[PDB]
Amino acid sequence: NLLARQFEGRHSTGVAKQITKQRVDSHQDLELRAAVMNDILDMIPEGIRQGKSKTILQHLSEAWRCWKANIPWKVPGLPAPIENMILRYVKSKADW
Amino acid sequence: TSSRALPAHLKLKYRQESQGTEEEVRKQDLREALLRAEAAHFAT
Amino acid sequence: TVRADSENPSSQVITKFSDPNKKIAGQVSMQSLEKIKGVPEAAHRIAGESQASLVKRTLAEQIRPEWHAPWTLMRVISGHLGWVRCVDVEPGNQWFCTGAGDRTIKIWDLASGVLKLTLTGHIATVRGLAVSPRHPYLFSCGEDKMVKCWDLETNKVIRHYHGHLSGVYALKLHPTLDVLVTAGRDAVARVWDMRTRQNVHVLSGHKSTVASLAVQEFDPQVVTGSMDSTIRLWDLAAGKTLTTLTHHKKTVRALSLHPDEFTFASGSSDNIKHWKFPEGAFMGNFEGHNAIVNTLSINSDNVMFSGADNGSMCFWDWKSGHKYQELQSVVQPGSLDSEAGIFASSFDKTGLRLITCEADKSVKIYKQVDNATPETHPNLPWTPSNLRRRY
Amino acid sequence: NAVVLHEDKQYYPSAEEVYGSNVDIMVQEQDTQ
Amino acid sequence: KAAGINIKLFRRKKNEMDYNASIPFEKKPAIGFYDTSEEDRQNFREKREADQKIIENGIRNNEMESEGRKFGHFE
Amino acid sequence: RSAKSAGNTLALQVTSSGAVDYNAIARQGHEHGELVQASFRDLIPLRARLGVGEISLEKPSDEQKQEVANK
Amino acid sequence: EFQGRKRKEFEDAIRRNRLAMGHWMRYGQWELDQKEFARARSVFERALDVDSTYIPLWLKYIECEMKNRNINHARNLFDRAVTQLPRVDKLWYKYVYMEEMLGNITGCRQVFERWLKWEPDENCWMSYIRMERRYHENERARGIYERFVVVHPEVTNWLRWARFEEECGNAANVRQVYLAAIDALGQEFLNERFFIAFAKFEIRQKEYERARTIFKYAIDFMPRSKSMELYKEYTHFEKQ
Amino acid sequence: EQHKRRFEKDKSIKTWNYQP
Amino acid sequence: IEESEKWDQRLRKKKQTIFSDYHSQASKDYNRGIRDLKPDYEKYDKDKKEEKSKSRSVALYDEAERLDWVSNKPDKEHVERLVESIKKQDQRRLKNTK
Repeated sequence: NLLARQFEGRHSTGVAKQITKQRVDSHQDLELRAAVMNDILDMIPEGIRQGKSKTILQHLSEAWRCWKANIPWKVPGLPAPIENMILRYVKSKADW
Repeated sequence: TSSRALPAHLKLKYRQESQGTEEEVRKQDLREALLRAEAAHFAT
Repeated sequence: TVRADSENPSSQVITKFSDPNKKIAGQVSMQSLEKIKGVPEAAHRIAGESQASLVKRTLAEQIRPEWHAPWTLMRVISGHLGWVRCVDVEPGNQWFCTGAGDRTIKIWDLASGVLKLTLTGHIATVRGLAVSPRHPYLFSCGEDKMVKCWDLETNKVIRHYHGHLSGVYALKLHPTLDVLVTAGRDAVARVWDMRTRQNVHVLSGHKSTVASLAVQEFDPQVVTGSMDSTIRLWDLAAGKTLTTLTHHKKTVRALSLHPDEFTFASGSSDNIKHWKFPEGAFMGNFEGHNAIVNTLSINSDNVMFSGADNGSMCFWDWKSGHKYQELQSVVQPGSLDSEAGIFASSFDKTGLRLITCEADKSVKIYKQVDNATPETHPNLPWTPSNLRRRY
Repeated sequence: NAVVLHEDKQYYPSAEEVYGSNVDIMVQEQDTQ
Repeated sequence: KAAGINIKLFRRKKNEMDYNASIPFEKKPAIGFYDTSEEDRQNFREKREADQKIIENGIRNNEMESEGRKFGHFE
Repeated sequence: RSAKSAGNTLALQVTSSGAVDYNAIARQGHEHGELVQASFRDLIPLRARLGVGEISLEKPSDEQKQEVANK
Repeated sequence: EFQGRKRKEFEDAIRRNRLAMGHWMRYGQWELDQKEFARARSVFERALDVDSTYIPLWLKYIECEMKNRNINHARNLFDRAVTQLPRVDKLWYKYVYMEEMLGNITGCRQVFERWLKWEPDENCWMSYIRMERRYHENERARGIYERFVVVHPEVTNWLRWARFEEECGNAANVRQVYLAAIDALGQEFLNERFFIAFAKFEIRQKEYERARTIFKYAIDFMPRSKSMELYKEYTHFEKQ
Repeated sequence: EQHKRRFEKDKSIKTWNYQP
Repeated sequence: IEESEKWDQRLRKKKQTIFSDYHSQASKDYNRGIRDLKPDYEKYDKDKKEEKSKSRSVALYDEAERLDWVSNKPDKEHVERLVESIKKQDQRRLKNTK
């Protein structure tokens, strides 16, 4: 292996990296964010200006922080499906 | 090349005669067996 | 100018004399409109061909539905501590295993629901299980990026399959070969030889996460549906795609093979469609389930079940494409209204019991009402010939 | 007219109340093998 | 260059794609039913010549704006 | 005169009396152009595709199974 | 070297965030300002490879081809666009519009035929009729109307056909089209506005026994539950 | 009242029930 | 009355011209652009009348198996007006946006 790395290079591209008890939280966050983006992209009907993922993710993070601090987190203009999905994912994270 | 890429478990295991091979499940009647087991559990 | 007068007969002889009953309600009365001037050499022939096409469509959407009996809840198993994401039934139909978000794989007794041992060893959520019908193995995959092979004779992990850049969302086993396929967030479906843990094929054709999978023995052997709303039919021998199906508008989260008819159904947020395999020919819609369809399970006696992300449950008649029962899943007592959901489902080997995995930390088992009697348990009413489908 | 103490409070209905009496309600917390 | 030059050439890094020797990835439009044929070769003169005039117009604008500092010095 | 093939072959009058065939653009590449779905006919269920009679929804026997398994 | 500077920054920007289409559009624009061809097409085809469903990029590419007088390139690009996205009408409308103001209406007609193979909404059929009427040529606008009423059987389409027949000029065709409309629509679709339109046409043609008799037929056809405006114009005529 | 003011053919998606 | 009918056309469209979706915006933009079109020059009628006198086979309007529609190469004036129209539309967009 040493001689191969000496005469070949890193070959670093295309290699996977296992989750090793220090990346667990930072990877769980990625998976949850991807899942919420998927649900957002699905429940929005056709031609409803899809450019709204980042703000909904910000709303989800704020809801999680409010739950951690025991604050109601009640938002005026949020549509019902988005609010329900955010509550669902926040409950998942809280149970974890 | 790597420690975990070395040969290991080179013999694949197949279901034996009494472990529920495709032949045994095909010969078996799963519907009636399921009904008897459901009734038996209900009995408790 | 009174060139002619008295539409008195014309106004009646025109409307009356034809087939009395409406055929497709838009029938142009082919014989009536020759006599106009215009361009009959081309336009008339095209119009006649189009009329034939529409009458064929409207007549072919009128299959009489069958009865099929309704379904009811019979058991509610509540042991998991997270969303239940996958389910599989062992070939002998004695037990089934479900993974969940609590990192655990729980093996239940199918007849009684009594919990057999609980398997641990996953770091993140488990997203796919498969009990090999030819080996005493149980493969599992999860969002922790590794695929495990559990030896069911010792209840211990023996094999690890490593190459995956992100979480893995589906896992299927080839019915004949000693090979398994997993698909995940890296927009790639990977083909692993079971024995040597080698990634022989990297089926990389999609643009986003491959949310669904399906494997069979006939070509197409691997069918992957992804976030792109595109379904790709793969040639496993060469590792190249044959047919791409772009009919869906949103991500296709459910793929399911018909056990006996060599057709498969795929579902998405908008519509459920089914195809004939060799060329992927579209064969019709299952309209009516306006929800995020997560699961599709086809029975042996042509019954399809579609579970939605909001707990909506619709049972379909496979032949006629008719939704004969609407059921709403009810959450177990501690849950929220937003916690009504379904992620995985599967008919048992017989096909008489339906297992449902909930976004509720509960597993629900459904059973047909045993009394039958089509007179006393009518399905949803069927109304024909409203209009041709827009398509 | 009785007061319900905080420890004796129940917020959610029993599973039999929410699912009916015809369903098998299983609570499998503990392993059997 | 004003009085006497050695023709100073610019210094590239040893790690560059150079973005000028060729197209960075060189993907050609897919050929369709209708023939391009002349539409490009009929004016290869122009493929180089529109470049020539655009460069030249850039140059002239540059000297007049360089001298525009003197022109608009006091306003 | 040396123009060669600088453009796609003009659409063909197909054997189905279809006056002209623009599906050549879709079939351009993919090494499986015969399987590309590019016409409005492909949106119609096979039940109601006009020029179709019996379509068999049956598994391809067992000789095909063995052939594909071996390959 | 300034061109090199801009190209390196654009290339690294699109490498860092490959899904940002705005960067590709800006790249095509800046590069198009001086070196008008070749690599412009290369950059745009690369952007299409990244995501071919982005309509603004398609329109941008087409428009930049119209700028530089490349008409054959642009028409090949429309062909690819419409054969990739047959169900978005922006591309179809731009195509027919270009073929209309290029003057080669012999080609826009086949473009429209291709479009009609997909059975679009009534707007496309009306646009095709309007295009044909823009060059008279009513003998095939009639056929297009026939296809229209076949595909979209509605009262409004038949009334549009009748209005076109009256405008072009004929008596037998208009009343005959009305008879075809009644025997195609049947009892369940014939509303009252259809009978009113037929009667008004016969009013303009000053044939009054015709109008009064079709008024009696409309009166005794539908139930008196819904006859209010049918009777309203009936009275207008009889006393009028 | 303050709280209630401060806070063929096919159809579209339906998702869950909303409780304030 | 004809003046009032012209006003009737004005008011009918004025209440019909007063963003919803891309599908409707497509047709609205298309026919708005058509409103700015000025067709019917001296080319079309001459083309219609000249080669029709010696139309031994096939029609000039026939497009079932025509071949010359592939090689329609326009004149300078048409492409010039195209570039000018697209430039004017771009100018309208840039003056409308800000």
